[PDB]
Amino acid sequence: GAQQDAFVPLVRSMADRLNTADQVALSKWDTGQPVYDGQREAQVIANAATMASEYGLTAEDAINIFSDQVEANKEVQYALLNNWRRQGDAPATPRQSLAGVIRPILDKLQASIMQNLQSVAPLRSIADCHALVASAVGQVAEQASLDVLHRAALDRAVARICVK
Amino acid sequence: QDAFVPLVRSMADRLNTADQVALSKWDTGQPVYDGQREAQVIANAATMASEYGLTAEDAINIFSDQVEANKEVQYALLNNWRRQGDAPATPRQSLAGVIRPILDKLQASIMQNLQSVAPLRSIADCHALVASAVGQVAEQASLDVLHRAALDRAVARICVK
Repeated sequence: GAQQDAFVPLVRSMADRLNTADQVALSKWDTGQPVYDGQREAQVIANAATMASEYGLTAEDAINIFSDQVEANKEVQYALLNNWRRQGDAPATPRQSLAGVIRPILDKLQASIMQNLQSVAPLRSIADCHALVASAVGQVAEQASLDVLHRAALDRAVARICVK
Repeated sequence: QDAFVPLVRSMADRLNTADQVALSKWDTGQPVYDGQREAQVIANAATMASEYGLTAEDAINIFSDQVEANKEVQYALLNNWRRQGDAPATPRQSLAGVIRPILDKLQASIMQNLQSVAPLRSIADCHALVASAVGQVAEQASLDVLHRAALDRAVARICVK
């Protein structure tokens, strides 16, 4: 059970990162900006690569992990936007500044995700890694009352925690 | 009379092969992500693009979105099954006999449907029409929340400014 808990702080940090998708979707609903931005996504992933060595990660590992993070985030954004498009309106949740609020959150979580990856480095090649990660996603989704969409995209985000 | 329904239906048909592929990977332990296999699926679409009047870049984007949507379903299914503790007892269709030929035929179906609605992909109401098409197809084909969300991912770049 100690092992079954060991991935929970890492999965929690990815879940916190995933949840910014709700506020980025709102902003893109207001402005009409597209979900995908190739240039910005490439800089996000390259930044991860640059910081990887500070946490004992290889550049390729960080790239895979954060490519997974940005794809899970887009999964949520595309689904929310089309959900709202089908109803004709988006929730009235107050919008948080993308540059002033969401960007610092994503910056802190880049470090916390990498710090957590480093902390759990021993168990990433363990035989039951897939089962443990899947259980951690279950626990975090229960704790955080994530809905089906967000749990599905959390499963996308944790895709390459486990490595052969 | 939502002109994007046929196209979204062919994308849903391709998407729903994820259930069988996920079962195969449960059995074999192969990862969801195969870099060289995915690159070849995308290259195959680039090869066929001009036959349907599509640019290579447009075909690449559309089928990049198809493969990402398929992986989204596979990852969630596999982790659902792990959390449950087993995969469905469904018979597995063979990759060489059934899955790969289906996917090959659906590439052509998707591209033919894209070509037929080319003039509409840039009209102002395209996003709304595609969204309504996704909802219609999901109800008619019994797609749950996971499969509808990934269908929203697949249709991502039908509309082009």
